[PDB]
Amino acid sequence: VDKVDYEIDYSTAGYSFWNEVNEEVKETTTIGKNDTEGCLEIKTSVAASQNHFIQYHTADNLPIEIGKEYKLKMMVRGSAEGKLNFGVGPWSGRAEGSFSFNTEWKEYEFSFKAVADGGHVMTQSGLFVGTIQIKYVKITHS
Ligand SMILES: O[C@@H]1[C@@H](O)[C@H](O[C@@H]2CO[C@@H](O[C@@H]3CO[C@@H](O)[C@H](O)[C@H]3O)[C@H](O)[C@H]2O)OC[C@H]1O
Repeated sequence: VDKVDYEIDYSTAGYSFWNEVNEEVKETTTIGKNDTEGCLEIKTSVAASQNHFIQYHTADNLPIEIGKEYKLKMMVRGSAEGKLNFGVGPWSGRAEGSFSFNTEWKEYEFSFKAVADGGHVMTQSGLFVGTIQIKYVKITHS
């Protein structure tokens, strides 16, 4: 069993986490809740010049300890095929990876050793044009 250390479930939760849309793409980007689908939604009509120019925490206050093994689980879809970059950890340093999403609601998992104590799920998608939807984020261990 993947025992759940942490969950944020956007099926019901609102969104209050840190996010930063670079001024380059401020007019054409939105980050917030879609209360009909029941998900976090990141919508873009213009690609940014850098992927980190649309960056947002999808989870925070994580109960992770340096050197322990976990999984990050995220349920994601998009309006077209694309890539979500992430890191799990504090601002000093993270365990990094990416998910390649499609138009179906699917769960993605990333196994990692924590590189630090605590932190957040930094998520970046500035190069993606369209709609990204995120249903939940979990941290688990075996
Ligand atoms: O991918 C990298 C980006 O994530 C990075 O963005 C900056 C990251 O630091 C942010 O500032 C933090 C704000 O919260 C405080 O508590 C922290 O101490 C600050 O460091 C800043 O707002 C982001 O622009 O830019 C570099 C990219 O490689």
